[PDB]
Amino acid sequence: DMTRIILPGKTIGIIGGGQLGRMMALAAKEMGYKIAVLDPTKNSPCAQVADIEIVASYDDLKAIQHLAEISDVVTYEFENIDYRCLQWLEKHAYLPQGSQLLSKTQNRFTEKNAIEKAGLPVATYRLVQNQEQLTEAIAELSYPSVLKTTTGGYDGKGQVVLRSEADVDEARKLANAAECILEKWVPFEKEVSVIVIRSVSGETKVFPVAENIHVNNILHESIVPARITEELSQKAIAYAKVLADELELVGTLAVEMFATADGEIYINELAPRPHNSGHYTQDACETSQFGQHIRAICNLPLGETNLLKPVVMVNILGEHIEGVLRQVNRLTGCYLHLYGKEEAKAQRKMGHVNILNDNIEVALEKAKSLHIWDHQEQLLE
Amino acid sequence: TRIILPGKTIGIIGGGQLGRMMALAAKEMGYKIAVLDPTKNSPCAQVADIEIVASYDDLKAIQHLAEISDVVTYEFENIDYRCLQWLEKHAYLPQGSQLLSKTQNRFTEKNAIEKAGLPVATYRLVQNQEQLTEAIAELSYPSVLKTTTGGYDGKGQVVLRSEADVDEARKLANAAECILEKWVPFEKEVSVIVIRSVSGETKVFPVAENIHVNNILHESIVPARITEELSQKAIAYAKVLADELELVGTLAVEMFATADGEIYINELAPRPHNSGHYTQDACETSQFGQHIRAICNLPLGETNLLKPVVMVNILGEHIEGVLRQVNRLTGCYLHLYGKEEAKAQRKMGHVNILNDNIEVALEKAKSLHIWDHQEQLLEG
Ligand SMILES: Nc1ncnc2c1ncn2[C@@H]1O[C@H](COP(=O)(O)OP(=O)(O)OP(=O)(O)O)[C@@H](O)[C@H]1O
Ligand SMILES: Nc1ncnc2c1ncn2[C@@H]1O[C@H](COP(=O)(O)OP(=O)(O)O)[C@@H](O)[C@H]1O
Ligand SMILES: [Mg+2]
Ligand SMILES: [Mg+2]
Ligand SMILES: [Mg+2]
Repeated sequence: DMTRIILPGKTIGIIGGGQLGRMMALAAKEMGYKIAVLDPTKNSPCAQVADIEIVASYDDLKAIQHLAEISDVVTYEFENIDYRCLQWLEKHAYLPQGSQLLSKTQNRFTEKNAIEKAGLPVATYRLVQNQEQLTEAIAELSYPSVLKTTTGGYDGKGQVVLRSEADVDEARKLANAAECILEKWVPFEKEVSVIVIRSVSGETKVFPVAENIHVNNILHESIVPARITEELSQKAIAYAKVLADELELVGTLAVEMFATADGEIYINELAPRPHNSGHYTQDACETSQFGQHIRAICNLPLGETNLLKPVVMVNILGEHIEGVLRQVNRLTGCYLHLYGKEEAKAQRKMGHVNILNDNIEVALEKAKSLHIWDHQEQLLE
Repeated sequence: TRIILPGKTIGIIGGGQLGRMMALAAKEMGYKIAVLDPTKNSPCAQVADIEIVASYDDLKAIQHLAEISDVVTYEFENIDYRCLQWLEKHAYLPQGSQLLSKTQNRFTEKNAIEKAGLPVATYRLVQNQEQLTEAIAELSYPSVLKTTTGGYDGKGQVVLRSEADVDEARKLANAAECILEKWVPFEKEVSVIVIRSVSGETKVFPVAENIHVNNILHESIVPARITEELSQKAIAYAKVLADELELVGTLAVEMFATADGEIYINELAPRPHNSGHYTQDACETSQFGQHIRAICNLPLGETNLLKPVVMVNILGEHIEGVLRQVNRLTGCYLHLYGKEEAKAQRKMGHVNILNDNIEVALEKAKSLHIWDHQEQLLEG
């Protein structure tokens, strides 16, 4: 039903109480929605901003029941929720996002198929389930190549880059531990992402293309506008609309891409949720990805996605938090977001800072001059 | 000097929509929130970590808020002297009590404005009938008699157009201490929100043009449709006030702008203000984000207007229309405060209409037909 509207005043239920849910919840609260959250850990980032907290396991098909009960619409922010858990909600509650898109994007192999069905380029890949299949995959794809677990991967965990035969021993260890795909290395010039939003009624908006810098396989910086040709942007944007189409998107889709020196774009992966590379939108766009996500599922008119000022988002990990607090008096032109996580771990995402400036290169220099991310800048040398 | 770091608790006296919007901005930066409000489940309580339900004059509850808070601020302005002194001395209330004291009495306020070197309409204290008589004689017609305290949304005011109005005026002067002000023939009402941090850093937001109907704000238009010179004058005036009054926190400066290019300061609000809600969607930092930074002594954000805007207030009488017209809200950024009970003239929310062209934004508000009542009252 493409006409159903969840009006301000109603309750939005969110599965997963991480920072993405917290930010959804804050954007929803501005519009006067109530918020219920289910998370296995008490006092999660999202519970700190929610009206109702359900502390329970993600597979607990009774707590989930209770979430459905108290909510007028349900969404997820946790991308590794059991797809069969969602299936109950779309059957017996209101989950306009569906379970289909999630199941496709959760598995790298099935994800590759969806992208190829849509007609867009991917790195050439093979499924790997044992050593014989790894051996054949390497023989067919050669070097350089990258082995990735088909499920559960994040921050490059469950990945091995095969530069030469010397890396095969490490690849074999991983291939034994989990189902994987081997895919060709893409010698891209830049990584970019595009966040596309589509409402229950089919209205579609796309955010500006962000140029992403990863360090140790964790997002470090998002740069908007991406320093790429107008031609690449229109292509990146067209690619995202196509994906929203073929996947019948309702809600948010983050599309990560590789841009090669000849202006070709390879789709790296999809996330059916607000994405770290869209955090810049909170301070630099007319609508944030979180505001958009809420409007999409509630079937409100979408907001505009104009870039109102250039921006560099910098991630704040556990290893940075001390530096941030010490350097707080130097954060002029910097828009701090901290997620309320009670325990820092070195590489855990604790917050982000959006650095706004008319000139993108001055924003970049600001990040450097703060010295908070010396570890990242040293690794990028 | 002192800095209140993310992770600490900000305590707010007053749980209405201004407290709620302060709490939402604070949460983005990782602050905890405690609130005191006389009614359970207030707009701010819905976003707060800790809720204390009590009267604003209950010193024990005020003390309990303070003792669990690393910094205390307020949306409710009428805190009495004994509570204010306690807070200033035993809690951390960087805004202090001096500015608040000056802004709570219209005569004290106009005095402080003039002492700061700024223009206001000619005015006289009115404490009895004989002073009203002399004041009417001095200022002539037209003039406006207002109560010095308690006054908000217009009530406790008599416009004196002729001798025929003296009667209702004597009646008001009978009930309350008043001021008589000379009528300012103004073209526009405008306001400027100015921010000054604990350490003295200042930022000033763009001039807004304010349209009141029944003395409740209806619309704020930004940029105000005034000359570059009036605009520049208004901004300079607000800066002088912030400096002279040693502002810490937020100060809304409401002004009258004449066709002749004059500015008179009308009144001050030492808090985020309804005429600054446009900043949530149209500026680089909202008045709420700025307020938090100011009192916590963080570097202030920029106040650049990033897109022209018309803010329209949503009263109890409007909420039905807003919900019915939801699918027509393209380019309109809705804010609703979570108030449990509606009332006809109660502020339930606001909508920020963004557009490269101010007149298109204004036309959008009209075309929605939600505010027909306001538009007709403006017509006549
Ligand atoms: N085929 C490839 N060629 C070149 N670089 C690659 C390739 N695959 C991955 N990378 C690099 O490794 C980074 C992480 O890869 P990927 O996004 O597949 O891992 P992830 O664990 O899924 O990350 P996330 O935290 O976004 O979920 C990429 O952003 C890219 O820089
Ligand atoms: N001196 C004056 N000259 C002309 N108009 C005035 C004057 N004082 C008040 N008004 C009109 O009355 C309205 C309300 O006065 P104000 O002092 O703002 O009361 P309140 O504190 O209730 O808002 C103003 O918006 C303006 O239209
Ligand atoms: Mg995926
Ligand atoms: Mg990735
Ligand atoms: Mg007024």
